[PDB]
Amino acid sequence: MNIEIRTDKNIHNSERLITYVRAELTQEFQRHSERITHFSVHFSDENGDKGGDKDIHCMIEARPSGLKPVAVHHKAGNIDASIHGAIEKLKRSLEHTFEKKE
Amino acid sequence: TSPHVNKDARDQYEIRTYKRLIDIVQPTDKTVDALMKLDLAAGVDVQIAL
Amino acid sequence: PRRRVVAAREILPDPKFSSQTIAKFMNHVMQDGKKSIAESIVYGALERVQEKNKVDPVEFFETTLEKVRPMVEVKARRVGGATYQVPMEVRPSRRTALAMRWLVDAAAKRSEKTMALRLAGELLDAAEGKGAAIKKREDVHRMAEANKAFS
Amino acid sequence: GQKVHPIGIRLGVVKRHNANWYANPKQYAEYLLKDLQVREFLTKKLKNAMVSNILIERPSGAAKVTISTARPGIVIGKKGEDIEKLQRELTNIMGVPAQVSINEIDRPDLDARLVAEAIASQLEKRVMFRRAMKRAVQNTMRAGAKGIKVEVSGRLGGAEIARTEWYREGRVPLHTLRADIDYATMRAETTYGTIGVKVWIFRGEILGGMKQVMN
Amino acid sequence: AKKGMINRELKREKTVAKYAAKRAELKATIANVNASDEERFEAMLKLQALPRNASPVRLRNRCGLTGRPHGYFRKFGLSRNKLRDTVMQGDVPGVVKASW
RNA sequence: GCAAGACUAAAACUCAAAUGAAUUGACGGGGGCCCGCACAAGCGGUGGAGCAUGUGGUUUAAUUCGAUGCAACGCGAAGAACCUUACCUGGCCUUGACAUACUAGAAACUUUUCAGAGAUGGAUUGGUGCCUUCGGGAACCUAGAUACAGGUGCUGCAUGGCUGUCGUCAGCUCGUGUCGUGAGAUGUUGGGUUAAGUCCCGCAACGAGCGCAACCCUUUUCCUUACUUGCCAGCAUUUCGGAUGGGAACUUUAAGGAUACUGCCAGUGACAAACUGGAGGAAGGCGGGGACGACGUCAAGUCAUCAUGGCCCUUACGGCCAGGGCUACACACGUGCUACAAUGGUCGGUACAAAGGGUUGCUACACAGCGAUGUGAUGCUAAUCUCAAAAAGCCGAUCGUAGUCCGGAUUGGAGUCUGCAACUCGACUCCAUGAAGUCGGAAUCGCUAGUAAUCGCGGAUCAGAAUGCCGCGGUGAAUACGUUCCCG
Ligand SMILES: [Mg+2]
Ligand SMILES: [Mg+2]
Ligand SMILES: [Mg+2]
Ligand SMILES: [Mg+2]
Ligand SMILES: [Mg+2]
Ligand SMILES: [Mg+2]
Ligand SMILES: [Mg+2]
Ligand SMILES: [Mg+2]
Ligand SMILES: [Mg+2]
Ligand SMILES: [Mg+2]
Ligand SMILES: [Mg+2]
Ligand SMILES: [Mg+2]
Ligand SMILES: [Mg+2]
Ligand SMILES: [Mg+2]
Ligand SMILES: [Mg+2]
Repeated sequence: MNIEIRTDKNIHNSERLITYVRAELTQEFQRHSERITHFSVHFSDENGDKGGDKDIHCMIEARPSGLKPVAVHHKAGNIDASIHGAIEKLKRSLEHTFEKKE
Repeated sequence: TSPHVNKDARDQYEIRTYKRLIDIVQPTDKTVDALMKLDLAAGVDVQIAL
Repeated sequence: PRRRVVAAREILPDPKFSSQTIAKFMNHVMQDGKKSIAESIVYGALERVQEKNKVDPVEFFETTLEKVRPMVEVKARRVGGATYQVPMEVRPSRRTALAMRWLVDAAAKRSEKTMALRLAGELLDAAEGKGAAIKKREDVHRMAEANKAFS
Repeated sequence: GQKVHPIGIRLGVVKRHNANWYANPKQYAEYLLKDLQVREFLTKKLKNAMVSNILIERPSGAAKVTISTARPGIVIGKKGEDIEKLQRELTNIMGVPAQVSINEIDRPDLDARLVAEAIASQLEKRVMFRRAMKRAVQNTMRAGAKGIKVEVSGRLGGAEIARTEWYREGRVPLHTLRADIDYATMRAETTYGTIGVKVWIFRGEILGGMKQVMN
Repeated sequence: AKKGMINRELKREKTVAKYAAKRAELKATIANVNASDEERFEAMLKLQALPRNASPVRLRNRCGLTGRPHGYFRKFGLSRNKLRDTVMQGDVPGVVKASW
């Protein structure tokens, strides 16, 4: 699946982050393989230039071959935490959808 | 209509110009003076040609 | 749709032969609204086929169309998570439409210089009984025959 | 979501423009810019006179400003000297000389702009917002409008979180293009920022269309 | 826009107004056939030696009310942001919403 | 008690809750009932190639700042060579390029050069104006001083104003009553029905408001007014061109009116709403399009249109200038344009539009040029002159399936024009060259009728610079049995 990850001005992005995100996301979602053709993750900081418990928003939206695109959001205090929460939520959502459609 | 970014959200306005033509023939000295004396209301630009 | 019953539009008869069937065939051939070129193609093909054997072009066309029309088709029914292709009869309008589409597509896939020539070749082939449209008719009969068991 | 300007939607239907003149394509921009300048000048000059409308007209090589005021005395002047200065300023602003006319307002509490200024004054003086809102609504309904609506948004009471509160009574059919709806907006500058005020007043349905308006 | 931007625009307009006559005369001399070749060359040199701001090509339209350099709409002289407000207040004569 | 195990029965420690009935929503691989190009039946696309455009990453002195799933990515920008410009290198000013307050001298202005990249600096000409109880004042400069100006610097999570989306989805709520200890409930629920909280019947409800529909614009038929510059049916004259003398018929132009209401007939339904089949009519059951965005949701977007609270810089985070950059290029995405040909390419002839633009402009016509264009010149402030050639189309000839007489990227010479100036970095013209491409993975998009597909024409921005955006007309389809499975 092709991976298209984007951030905002607050978050700060780099090709190193691109490689790491691609690797981790593929490693987690390797089982589905052909079922899914596209991932797009997006990162923001909400109240940019300030702080808080969450203060960062991760999103991941995935296109499954066949059924319609499905999206997931998460809020966390760090980029890694946001990514992990979003990955867990995507895994749960895809498992539920695939069990439903059988 | 949006300050920053919405290309599809717009307002379409129009302005129309209406023109009317009149001729007066065989005019008399009293007719011409009456036409000149007649007052003019705003919003209607009137051109008189001899 | 979920409601209403849309009425069918009227296709005027063709100039030369005054045939609504031939007008509909021209509409199938037509691309990008170039109906004049569509008529040129169809009439050239009809002249070419008439050259081979001296018969009424309209009668030849309708005979070949009857030769190529389908009998029976299946419509996929999704129950119990399976295809369940169920044979069924089809209305005359659908019969004619599929026949015309098959003829035109087979002509398009033939290998002559011009659309008129290859359309005439397809009409001759369908009249003989060996063509791509004949093969699609045979295949649809074969499949609806394999699945006759279900209602 | 968002809503069209109540006046903006009825220009050629039941309302008239606030400017009435003709210009050729070249002098149009100059006329419009100078009209905006004179409106800006008048708004600042007559701040305390409760002015409601300004009608700018260019009949022919001249100008005519009609000012709708609740207090004609202030604008006219005790001995009429103020109007002379006003026309002098208008002629300075506009190339051709301008003449002023005054329209006395005898039912101020039916005018949306006046109500909005009245509420904004109290809000800047730190009266309770929903006290001022109810006072204005009751006064307008006593005046006789078939309906009034008031909206106040911002940091009400100094709150960190801004919010909006509104009150409506009577009828305000915005979607009815044949209805007389007066709309006004005002700003209150308080120590904690800006508060916006919007007023809608409904004066029944106009009959006969623009012809009745005699456009 | 900034007051510096507006003042730069104004000084450019003033310079163009100052030098328009000489610029036009030099261009006419350049385009005059009966004039001598040396005279045409001298006219070209003077036109190239004129101050840069005298050239009208260096002027940018601005809203006037706000000085914004985009969406100018020559006829009204106002950028879209203020033009919409003025129109939908009812202060622009003849302009209405369009539906056709 | 053979065993499995049964009966009797603590404490240490740990939490601020755990619970029962019932009320509002949300949700259900629970249930019925509906709707939507959501499925089904079809037509044409994107994903492959060349180029345009925007973004992400790298790069650089700088590649200025915003927008980020549907709802960011031909988005702010309706148009970056200088300017715009906010960025970088360097040269410069400090009450400042702009406002008010204080003091003093000078009309304002004006002609020439000199130094320099320019900003700036140093010289040098001409005038001495407008009103005055003329002894002083308006304009517009110069010089000094102090509060101050200045900020596209931060915070859209402190705001006003404005905007997106669910979504034109059909819903969302109040007063007086009632019911319940209460949260709350009724009304807004039940039958039919509509596109619809649209309507008719019942009913502790009776009444209202915001939404739905109607009022608004445009198109189809006809009537009155108007006869221009626009029109030519009967007459005549014609260098046969409405050209002319003429006419006010027709087309048209643009204001005002009429018409269509299930109005009438035959059926169905509770004898209700309402729904089918008909006559007449240009048009028959919302005729087709456009504006119009309910209560509310996402600390959704915008401090860079603008305003504004609070923080920050003050010989610089302010101001002026010359060059460079925003156009970079191992790559990755989104939206497009052009093609891969014979339903076609080339050549000759030959018909039919609608909507807009034109005085700092559009330009008939002659010449010069292969051409982009140039010169002379003509009519236009326009139903008058002009942009202007409509193109697909039709008739005739050639091409005869070839990387081609298909395709037109890239490169080498020669030019025109706009502009102070086309090196970075413009549009177009001519000669030469002739690339990938022979129909495009998984996947996925638009569209139900004058629609899709295809063909050309205009405009805002604008000195010049559209394959983008907003409009206009020409030719003109395919298919809907049905809601079973797909989604909201
Ligand atoms: Mg936010
Ligand atoms: Mg500013
Ligand atoms: Mg320019
Ligand atoms: Mg399908
Ligand atoms: Mg787009
Ligand atoms: Mg630049
Ligand atoms: Mg927000
Ligand atoms: Mg942001
Ligand atoms: Mg409506
Ligand atoms: Mg910012
Ligand atoms: Mg520069
Ligand atoms: Mg750019
Ligand atoms: Mg070629
Ligand atoms: Mg090849
Ligand atoms: Mg241009």
